[PDB]
Amino acid sequence: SGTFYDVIEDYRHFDFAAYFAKVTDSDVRRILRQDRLSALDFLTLLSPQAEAYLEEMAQKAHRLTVQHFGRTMLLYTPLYLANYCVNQCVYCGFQLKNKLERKKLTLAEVEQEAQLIAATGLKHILILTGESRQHSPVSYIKDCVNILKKYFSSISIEIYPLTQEEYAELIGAGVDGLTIYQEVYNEEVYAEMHPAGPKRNYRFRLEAPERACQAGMRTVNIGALLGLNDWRQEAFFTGLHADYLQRRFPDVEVSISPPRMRPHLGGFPPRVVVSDQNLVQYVLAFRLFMPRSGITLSTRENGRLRDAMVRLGVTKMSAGSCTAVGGRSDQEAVGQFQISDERTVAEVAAMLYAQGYQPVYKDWQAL
Ligand SMILES: C[C@H]1O[C@@H](n2cnc3c(N)ncnc32)[C@H](O)[C@@H]1O
Ligand code: MET
Ligand code: SF4
Repeated sequence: SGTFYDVIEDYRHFDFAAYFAKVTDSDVRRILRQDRLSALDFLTLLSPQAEAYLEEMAQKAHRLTVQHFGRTMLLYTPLYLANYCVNQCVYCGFQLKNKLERKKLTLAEVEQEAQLIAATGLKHILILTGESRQHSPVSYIKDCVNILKKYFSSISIEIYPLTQEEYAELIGAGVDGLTIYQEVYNEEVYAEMHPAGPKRNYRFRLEAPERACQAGMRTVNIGALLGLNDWRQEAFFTGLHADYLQRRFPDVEVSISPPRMRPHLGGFPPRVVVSDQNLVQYVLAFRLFMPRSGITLSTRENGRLRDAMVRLGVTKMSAGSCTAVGGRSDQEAVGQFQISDERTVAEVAAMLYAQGYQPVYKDWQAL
């Protein structure tokens, strides 16, 4: 097909358990000495055996991150514009069958929240909507982007997947970043997590980052939703997808997120448990695989864990977040999921200073 779905097809018969069974401690030590890592060297760093070398991995991953990013940490925050959605994502608080107050911000409410967020010093903003081309079509997001570009120098979207021409229209309006999570790369698990709605189309969402990069998107952020499937395999396909995009679009800045499932309206329990050490090994392994790729850490993680991971390869953190439409002015507003780190921008910035890190607000200052 000429997309990343061809790579997924080539790994449909890959025996991950047989590969891990062949991994030894000498394989891990060799890879820690290498300059460049193949996709399977990355898979070897995700292995149970590699847990014996997490200290050595963190030592090297910290050095690689300082080399390409300096002692900086880019800050951003999400802005939910609307929560209308036709999809039935079992893990999400905005799924169609959930009962909540559906709301879409007027243009004046968007500008007011933009002023509230800009008053904290943030220059990077990420906007989100549900999948509802009737209540939040591309034209609506285009009008919001035009207001937001008065306050923020970098606007990223995390919305429903678009055609290449739709992305090109939003890039022309001032969008410079794309965040889209494949959620789960296993097609069988994906079908169970998405029983109804256009999001059930596995290929259309898998190929969204490419259509965006072809339209000229500057940066793309991807990731599997940790908790939905075998985490090592999902982490591997996130790195493989990141590597595929970076080799295909050498001028695009490719980043990943390792978001873990959180409590949410609906109450769906995650299929597998992902521990804090799993999350650390994932981040460390990916930093060694792609040393120049950004690694975003959201407020799904608690403050103490995010403070530990400042020195572990994370390059972008959210602060002062809110997952509800208008929840910054309404404490009873229902969010997409429950956040963990409730710290403001200022509290996160003051913590970073205390660790010897420079909080930055524009992405070109990370060096
Ligand atoms: C905006 C992103 O938030 C993630 N997301 C959706 N539902 C949840 C949840 N219950 N917990 C944590 N993250 C979630 C999805 O991966 C979605 O893409
Ligand atoms: C608000 S969830 C993220 C945006 C969109 N609904 C998606 O799942 O891709
Ligand atoms: S994850 Fe996105 S598409 Fe799925 S129910 Fe939530 S808002 Fe809708």
